[PDB]
Amino acid sequence: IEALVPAWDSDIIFKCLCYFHTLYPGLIPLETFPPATIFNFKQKIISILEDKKAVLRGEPIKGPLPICCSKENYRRHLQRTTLLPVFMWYHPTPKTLSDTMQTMKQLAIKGSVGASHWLLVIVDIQARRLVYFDSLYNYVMPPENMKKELQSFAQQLDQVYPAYDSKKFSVKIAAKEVIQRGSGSSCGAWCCQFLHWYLKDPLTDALNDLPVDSVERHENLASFVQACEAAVQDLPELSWPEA
Repeated sequence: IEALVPAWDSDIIFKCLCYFHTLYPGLIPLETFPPATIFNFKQKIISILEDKKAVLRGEPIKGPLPICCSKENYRRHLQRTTLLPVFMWYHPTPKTLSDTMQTMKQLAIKGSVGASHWLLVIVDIQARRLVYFDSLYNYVMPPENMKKELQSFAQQLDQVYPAYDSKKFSVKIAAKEVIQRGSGSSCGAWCCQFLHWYLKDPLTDALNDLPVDSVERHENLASFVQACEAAVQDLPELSWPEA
């Protein structure tokens, strides 16, 4: 027994992020392919923050550059952005970035999700918070382990992107239990739903207010998915919103 929730791949997630930007201009709609992975999400975030610093200094971008965005529009986004939505594509089997990309490619050809999984890392620059959302709670590793990893990373970000008041990046592991209970392919949608809740209200623990019943929980997510798919219908194709 499973509520019907569409699988959201890199293309639909990106469309949703573009839509979210128009609602919350501080959100930069980072491209979802090639995706962040557990092997390079930290370095990816650092590169983006370094490029924001460069833009704020009126210096050239170092990259990497967006595929669906002009150079100038990307600079406009970096100037403005307060929040990085980093989507990490994960699979238990591959042991390197190269093998992860190969597995993703194979699964895409098959039109299958398999054991693959989307994680969300929110880098809130304005509030200086790192938020890790795993709809499966501990799929990659126990949350206490990810917390330690991200505490180390937070210290690094304090050096890469310092605050004048020397405020330190904080870390939050958002899910306190398995969220995606009884569902096999809803992780992309869950990440976007969590992201939307966070954009509306970064304090309220929306996850705690979910129905205990697995089906009702995912039928609510399906309602959210339906609302999003309608909203992104007419968004320009493979093209960032104009900042």
